Amino acid sequence: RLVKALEDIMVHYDNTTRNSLGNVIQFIYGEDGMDAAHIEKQSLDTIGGSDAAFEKRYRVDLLNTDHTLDPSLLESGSEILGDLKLQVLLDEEYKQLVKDRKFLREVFVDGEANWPLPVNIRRIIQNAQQTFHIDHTKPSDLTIKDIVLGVKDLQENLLVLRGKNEIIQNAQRDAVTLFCCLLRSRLATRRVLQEYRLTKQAFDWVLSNIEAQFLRSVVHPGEM
Amino acid sequence: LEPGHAADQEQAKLIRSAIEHTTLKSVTIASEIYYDPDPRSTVIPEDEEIIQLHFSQQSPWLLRLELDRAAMNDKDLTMGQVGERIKQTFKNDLFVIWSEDNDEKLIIRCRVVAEEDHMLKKIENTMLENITLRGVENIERVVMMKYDRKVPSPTGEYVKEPEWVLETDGVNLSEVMTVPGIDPTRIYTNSFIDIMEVLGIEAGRAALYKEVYNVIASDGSYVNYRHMALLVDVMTTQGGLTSVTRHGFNRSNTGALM
Amino acid sequence: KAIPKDQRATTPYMTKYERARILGTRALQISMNAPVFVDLEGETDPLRIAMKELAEKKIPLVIRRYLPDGSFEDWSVEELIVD
Amino acid sequence: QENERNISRLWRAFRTVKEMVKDRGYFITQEEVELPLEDFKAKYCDSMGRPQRKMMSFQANPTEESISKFPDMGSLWVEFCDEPSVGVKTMKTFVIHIQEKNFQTGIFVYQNNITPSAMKLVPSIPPATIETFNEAALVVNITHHELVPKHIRLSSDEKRELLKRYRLKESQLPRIQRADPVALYLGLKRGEVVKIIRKSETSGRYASYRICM
Repeated sequence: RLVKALEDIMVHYDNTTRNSLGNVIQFIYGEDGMDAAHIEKQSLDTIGGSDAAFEKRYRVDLLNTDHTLDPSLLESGSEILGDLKLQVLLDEEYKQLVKDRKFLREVFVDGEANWPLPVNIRRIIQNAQQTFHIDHTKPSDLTIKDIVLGVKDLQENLLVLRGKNEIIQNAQRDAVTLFCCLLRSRLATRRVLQEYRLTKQAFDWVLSNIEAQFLRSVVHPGEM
Repeated sequence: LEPGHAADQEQAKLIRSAIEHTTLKSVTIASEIYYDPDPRSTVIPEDEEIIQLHFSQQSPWLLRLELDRAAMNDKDLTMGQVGERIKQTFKNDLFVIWSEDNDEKLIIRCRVVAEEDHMLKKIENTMLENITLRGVENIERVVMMKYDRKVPSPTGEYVKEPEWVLETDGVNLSEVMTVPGIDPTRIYTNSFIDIMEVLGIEAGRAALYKEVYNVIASDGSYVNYRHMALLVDVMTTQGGLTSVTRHGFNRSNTGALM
Repeated sequence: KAIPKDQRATTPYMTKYERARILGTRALQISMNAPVFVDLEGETDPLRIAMKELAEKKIPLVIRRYLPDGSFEDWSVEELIVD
Repeated sequence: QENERNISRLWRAFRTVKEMVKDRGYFITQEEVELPLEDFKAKYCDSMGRPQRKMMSFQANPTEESISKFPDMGSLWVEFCDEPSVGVKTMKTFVIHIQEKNFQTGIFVYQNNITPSAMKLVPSIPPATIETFNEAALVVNITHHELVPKHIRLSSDEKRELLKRYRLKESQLPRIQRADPVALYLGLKRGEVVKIIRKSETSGRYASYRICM
């Protein structure tokens, strides 16, 4: 019975999910356009934890020393201290994360943190680390602008839908909401500098992969 | 329960009593019909000690019946309500006196204003089952259980945290949804048909997903979300639930050869 | 019908069904002695020749992708991206 | 005691209606929806201890931007009746009172039932519209429940747009029923499209559309 009921639903070439008559069943497949086989359980790192821990993990302030960043993480950290053009960004970033932590606790009301998502990011971190032989105990060529812009830019490329009007540009807004939340938590600058210590060269490789993999996870129109 | 009144057994007990359906025939031991002719004096010894006791027209057939304490003291009750319940039930044509809650034989007796002993007999039937002491319909055996509930802490991390939760046999969603003291938002039912009627289709869909996911996951399996959501969406795109049967989908207009 | 080339909105990648059907027909054609737009460096299996052309973007076909309403965009395999 | 109950109940049912209309777009001051119980009877119940529904009734107008969205939107009269059953003559007044003052639409709470006489009285005066609400239904605002997601009515302009972005005929949309409770709580009419926005465990936020068949 199940097969004869959902026998003709098919993912169409606009990511709707319509049956033989053409009625929309869902407006993107599975509400994110992702292919089931490309999903993996990963952990949203902003949902959980005490806020103190959340503060400790993501907060970065240059001008003041409550959560300051030790320069020896990166080359230009010395002359960074107390900047202000950038000390703006960090908040704007850290603002975003706070919104996410707020948002996710609305989505997952029981603070559940491990959820199946497309591209596995940890694994993309490693492959970068090992491919480039990440010399810890050694500062990094990355500059706060490249990180924060890098993440913020990348999101514009994760295209599930690529129409050009207003309606479509908001579906696309949504399809990648939760995924971006993940991607932001993983790639916050504190992590990138302190924890992964990626070089300039490593980063864009991490970025350019996440784009390549993500785009491969989209469901293929024509799929029954 | 109400959001503040989480894990206060007492407050829970009051609600459980507030909705659990209680008919008379669940508290009473047995009903007797006499012919004690004088309205005032009663051949039964005790009834006199209460006849004047509240006398300080009516038929000669005493109808008297007897309740357990522990029954009447489980979902505990006061005959003061119970009487007025009867009083409010028919009329004030059926005079009623009842024993005191202190009294060691929980006693209610009544009288009336061809032969009635059949109509008298009729009366107790009604009294037996047609009379609800309290509760709502269809709601029996309101178990009261404890549940942990991960909630955030004031430090902002999640902590398990318990609460009382009245499970229930039988369903009457709309009625129970208003009974004060409960949290009328987060109330559930495994009969998603009723959710669809009371909260409309979109909730009916989300409840439906909930029920399928229980069936699947109950035995430990795990199906990716999109497969279940896709099904649950097919069942609710006409508004209202469509069964996966000859009647449901095979009655759409999807081409005869299909 | 015929969405204009500047308004094509569907994905710029090759769905795996497009890739499978392309290599089918292309191989089928080759197996009918259709001319071959690549140097068969020793290859003799029509499917393997087809996988070679496709890797050189030398298959002269084009994919007509029907939208659910009835209209369609046209992509030429030479311009679609393969994974 | 019993009166107290039917105060609190009638208290809440009131609050719902004020929310329901506020959601429907009209202007309701925020903190007037939250009018506590005591000031309620201290405003609406007689001193003797009874509720004067017949003056609880009230009127409200489209917020200034709803006109910017639905300009044809007009004012609306909310009314409670007191006789537990409602006969024609009571409704006879309503259908004209709505007509005379000529609001866009009028909502008729009641308490126990409506005599099928006045039941036919309703579909009487277009372009007005008459909605009845057994106040039992209103004691709980169902849209606050968790499983109910935010529904949002769509200006016939947006509708005309969405059908074009997806290339849809109206019949190809997911449906809703005008009898559906949430449809009632906003008073849709056939051919209106609500946009449903729910939380989605796979993409955070997701937006769906049902047309009110």
